[PDB]
Parts: sequence; structure tokens; C-alpha cells
Amino acid sequence: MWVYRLKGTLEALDPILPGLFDGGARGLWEREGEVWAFFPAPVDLPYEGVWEEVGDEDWLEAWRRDLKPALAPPFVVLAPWHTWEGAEIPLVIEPGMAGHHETTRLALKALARHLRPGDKVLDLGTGSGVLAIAAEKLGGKALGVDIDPMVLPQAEANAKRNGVRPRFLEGSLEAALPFGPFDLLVANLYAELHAALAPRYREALVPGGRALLTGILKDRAPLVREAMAGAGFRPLEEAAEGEWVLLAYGR
Ligand SMILES: Nc1ncnc2c1ncn2[C@@H]1O[C@H](CSCC[C@H](N)C(=O)O)[C@@H](O)[C@H]1O
Repeated sequence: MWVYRLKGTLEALDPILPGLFDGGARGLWEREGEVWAFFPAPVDLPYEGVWEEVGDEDWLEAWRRDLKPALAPPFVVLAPWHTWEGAEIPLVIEPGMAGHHETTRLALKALARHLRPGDKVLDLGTGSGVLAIAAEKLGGKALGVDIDPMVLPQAEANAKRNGVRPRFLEGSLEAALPFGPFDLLVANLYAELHAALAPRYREALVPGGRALLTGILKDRAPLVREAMAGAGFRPLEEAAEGEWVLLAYGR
């Protein structure tokens, strides 16, 4: 698809608009002093505007513009360019490819409840590092691990913008134990993997430590309940949003 970028406002260009539709324009977007006309392909136009084919970049970039703050009491997730006039705790997460998922939200909310200032936290499957950052904002000391190294520079970049500095490390539970035990572990994964890690979870946490598990589809919540009960944990709390569930356990 091609874009015909013109300078001016819609109100301003309103005259020559009719001619763009004739020329077969199927879309028009006023974007910061410029009017963008969309065509399947370039045509001949006396408007002396510039042509350019639309790419993924442009989409994401456009997606980036429609992005709105996300509430997750006591936090608000924001784009480095967002402005918030509230009393909620700000989290700035560059929309990069590595915080609007229902599970992240349940995680944040649960973290605020189970995290105490001075707690050592393990963000298992840190991704953007958002939860990691959140824990520091609550006064905790955190470690973020992920088997995917691709995400680690972004996470650290994110921490930076949030004026906080968690420890980030490529790996999984095992990569983490040397920095434990921890007071709390927060894991946004999936029901079956939790079920398999249940036993290693209790070894990562000091007695009384907390385990916050999310990324759980409602229809698979039973697997975690059983895995955790058997791993010796005790249920503490349950939260859901859509088809997603978060389960809180105490060791
Ligand atoms: N076994 C494993 N150990 C560590 N990270 C894992 C893992 N399996 C998947 N992941 C990582 O899990 C992350 C899940 S999504 C990241 C979500 C973020 N912590 C939040 O709360 O929203 C991904 O970044 C993925 O790379």
C-alpha cells in the first residue's frame, strides 16, 4: 500500500481533497501538520505531494501513536512519551517488541500486595523487565531472568527510564538460585511449566517466601493447584481477568 504525504491540515487541504478520492484514495489521516492519502499504488496528482510505500515500521509506528496508559493499581504503565496526571505509580515501558497483557496486570497488582520493602525478588521470565522494575519501585530488590537474551538489553533500557536498577540475567530458575533464596518470585509463564517447576519453586524461596504465578488459562488452573499443593505450598489468593488467572502461594 502507498502513502501520499502532503503538508498542511485537512481543513486546509479540504479543497484538493475531492481530487484525491477521485484519484482513488481509500484512506486519509491527518498526522501532525500532514495529511496522508492512501492508495493501492502511485498515481498522477497535481498536488505535488510526495509518494512512499507503507511498511511494517509505519504500522508499528502508527500503532505506537494510538497507545494509551494502562492502569494496574497501584501502577500506571506508560510509553516514554505518555503524560499522566494521577497519583498512581508510573511505569515506563518502551513499547518495544519484548505491558497491556491481562497477565502482566494481574502480576503487578499481586506484586503490590505480596511484596514488602526490602524483599528480594526473582522475576522469572522477565521479558521487558516491567515486573522487575515494579518491584524496585515498591522498595524491593530484584533479579530478572529470561531464557531469551534478546530481551535483556530492552529490560535494562527500561529500568533506566524508570530510574531504578534491578539485576538482569539470561537464564531460568537454576541461573537464579545463586542469588537466592528470595522472599518472592513472580512468574508470568503458563500452567504446565508452573506445574513442572512447582517443586523447584519452594527451593528458591526462603520459608514463608511467596510464589506469584500467572499466565494461567482458567481451564488449566487445576494443574497448578495440584502441582503447588503437592509441592507443599498453600493457596493464598486468586485473581482473574478474561481467560487469565493469577495464583498466589506461600511456602
Ligand atoms: N523456562 C523459562 N525461563 C525463563 N524465562 C522463560 C522461560 N520460558 C519462557 N520465558 C520467558 O517468559 C517471558 C514470558 S512473558 C514476559 C512477561 C512479563 N514478566 C510480565 O509479567 O508480563 C518471555 O520473555 C520468555 O522469553
